[PDB]
Amino acid sequence: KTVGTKLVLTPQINEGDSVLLTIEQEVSSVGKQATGTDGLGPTFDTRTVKNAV
Amino acid sequence: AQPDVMAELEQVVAKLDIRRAQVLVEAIIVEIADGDGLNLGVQWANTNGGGT
Repeated sequence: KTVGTKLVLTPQINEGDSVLLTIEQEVSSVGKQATGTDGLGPTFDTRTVKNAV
Repeated sequence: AQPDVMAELEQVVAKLDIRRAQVLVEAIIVEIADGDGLNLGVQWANTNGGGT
């Protein structure tokens, strides 16, 4: 799984000025590369926002 | 399509390509929590008489 600063964006242009941006982004992390979990695999701190604007 | 349909599709497209409006949505989640436990209790033990 690719967890880091991700921007996935498909822009679409209004003939004149204003951009339609389909954004799926997040800032995510595996906590500490020397720390475990109460579960079973790695966990991730994510800040995500997927929207069209 | 036929030039008749081209002009009809041209109105459909023009209506369907309208600048879709944007919405800023703020949610506000407020929670407040507390409570009071109290444990007071008195025990008397007497060798001669008895204990509680």
